[PDB]
Amino acid sequence: MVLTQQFVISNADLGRGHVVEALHPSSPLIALAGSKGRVLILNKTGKVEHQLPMQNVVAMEWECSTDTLAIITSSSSDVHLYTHRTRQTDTIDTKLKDLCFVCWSQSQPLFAIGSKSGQFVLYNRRTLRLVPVADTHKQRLISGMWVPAQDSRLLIISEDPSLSISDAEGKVLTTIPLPSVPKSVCVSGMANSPKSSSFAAVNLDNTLLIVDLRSYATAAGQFNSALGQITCLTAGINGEFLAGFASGTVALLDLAGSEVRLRGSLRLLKNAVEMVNFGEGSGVVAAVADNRVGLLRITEDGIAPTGDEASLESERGVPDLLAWSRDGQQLFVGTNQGNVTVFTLKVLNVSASYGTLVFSFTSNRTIGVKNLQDNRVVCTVPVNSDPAFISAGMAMLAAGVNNQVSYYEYFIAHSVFLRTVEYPSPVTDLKVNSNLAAVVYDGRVQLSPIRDTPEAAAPVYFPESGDTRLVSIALSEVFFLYATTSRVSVYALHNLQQVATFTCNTGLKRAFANPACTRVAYVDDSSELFNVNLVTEVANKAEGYDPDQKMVLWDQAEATVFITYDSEKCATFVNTPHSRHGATCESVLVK
Amino acid sequence: TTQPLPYNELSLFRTAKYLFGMCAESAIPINVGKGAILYTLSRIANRLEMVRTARAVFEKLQGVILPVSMMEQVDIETLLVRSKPV
Repeated sequence: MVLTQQFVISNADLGRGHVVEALHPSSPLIALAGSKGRVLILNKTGKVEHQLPMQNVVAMEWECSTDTLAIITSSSSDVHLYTHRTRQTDTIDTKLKDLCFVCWSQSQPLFAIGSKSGQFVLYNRRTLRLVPVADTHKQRLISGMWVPAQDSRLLIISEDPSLSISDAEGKVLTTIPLPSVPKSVCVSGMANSPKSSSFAAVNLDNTLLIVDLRSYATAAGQFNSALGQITCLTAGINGEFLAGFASGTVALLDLAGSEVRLRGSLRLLKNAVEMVNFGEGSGVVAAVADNRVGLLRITEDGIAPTGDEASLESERGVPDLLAWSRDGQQLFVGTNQGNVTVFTLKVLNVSASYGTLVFSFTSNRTIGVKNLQDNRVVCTVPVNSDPAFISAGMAMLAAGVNNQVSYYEYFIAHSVFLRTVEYPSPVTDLKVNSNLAAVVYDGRVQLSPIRDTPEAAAPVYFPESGDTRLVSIALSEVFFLYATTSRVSVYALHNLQQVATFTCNTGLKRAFANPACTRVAYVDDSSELFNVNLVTEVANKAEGYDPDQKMVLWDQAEATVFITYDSEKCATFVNTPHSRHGATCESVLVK
Repeated sequence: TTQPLPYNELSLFRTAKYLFGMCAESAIPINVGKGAILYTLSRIANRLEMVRTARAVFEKLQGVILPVSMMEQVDIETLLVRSKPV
């Protein structure tokens, strides 16, 4: 955890009052509104271009499907739409007074306009026909959200406890009254499920009743009365649910057949959760209670306190609205006193790979290992700091900053730290295998055993006797490959003896060895790509090689295909080992 | 070559030498392949540390066709066999 203050937003910007924020799902832009009655859109440079005066702000949102900004007023029945891109103004009359909320569907081009009387309608733009629905609710609506899936269902909550189910014609089949007003409800969907099966849980303050809408099976869940009422309800991970308690205890619930088993419970916080949010794209749970911030992560062993406490100044105000961005990089918190504090949650774009395993960052201190075979996370690596660059091998993951590198021995599911090693020069690039490691510095490569055995082999420095500068290296289980502008050399790790050496007359800028250290797709000075088979030592230029695209990735599933890309596009090269014309390396073409 | 079955090492080595000797004399009979016998001789010579013989039959094996799930392994084997005293 690193707390760095970039800038301070005083109350003179938005005024003393509620702070309304709107985060663009794709663009790095945010709209802000306050008691000043103006619209402030913040760019990457923080410079104010123009202020849009609009008073009595209620809510804000940005649309992703058509990138259209919607502005509504509470004192007028007409809605004015202003397009910033075309500088055009239009007026569309919804014929409803005292508007309270506006929401757009990110999956379908369908929108609904509501009223404080509890009426929701469906608008057909093509036919200009509106179907009025009346007498659905008798009190003021609280909130209304859309389900981001193929299920075209609209959920609106209010202070009158009722559940309405209607067909395509809008006919209400039945209405079941509830003993008390529900507090909140959330819907979670399964992205990997083709049919997107979802279940809804209804809370009855002191009771939890689960009704299966498909099998029509009714079961009564008995819970201890000493647990207390549920404070907040939010969606969990893989259909799980997280419920708070008056005692502040967070409990993990497991479903064993038809029973619920309490494996363990820990009282982490003493007060109720003021605000809770769930990040679907990040899977991170954060809770704020008074001047305390807690982070909850679902682990196999349970919940353990980190032992670190931070005190927040009371002069910044008590938070009342909290919204986490989908990407998890931008955090904006608005306070009722007009003070806005921005926290930078850095997630490094440093990644590595080995075989079917890809190593990326899930949090600041955890490296996530994803297996492409199953497309799911299989293991996690603890990280002491934020590394500048990471590299992967077989049962070895290295992560380094500047001139130091920390080594972990991951296994597939646990990780074991081995050692942190400093080097006299910054490590420009790094490769590693299970037993040894190659670190690039002094214009050369140091190959050393990572294990700190008292009888370890003496580390070696490559190239020897001096040829030219090294351009790139690669490492495998038994082979060490180093490429210069003159020669590409492979050494057997069991003896450090030269076996393969290919001389390139046209030079070399960037070499890209295959995972088995047998084929090198290297780019010479003449902007040409040569697919050299290090076994038979044959240099074959790649047909159709665009010199604009510079980077090469070798496929891990197929040993005859690799990909050449630049910042925008990519092309696939196929390596045929034998044909009438010999071994070839050809770009895939179009019909 | 094609089955995970128990085998003798020296007997298979001498069988491979005999097949290599008598396969180039005339037209090879149907369903007797040079790739399989060369791969067997190379692997057994590498295992039995016939390193000079192994690299000779490997440089010969470079000039035949192997199954689609064998080229990578034979590349690794022939690159590793280039070490060790001849």
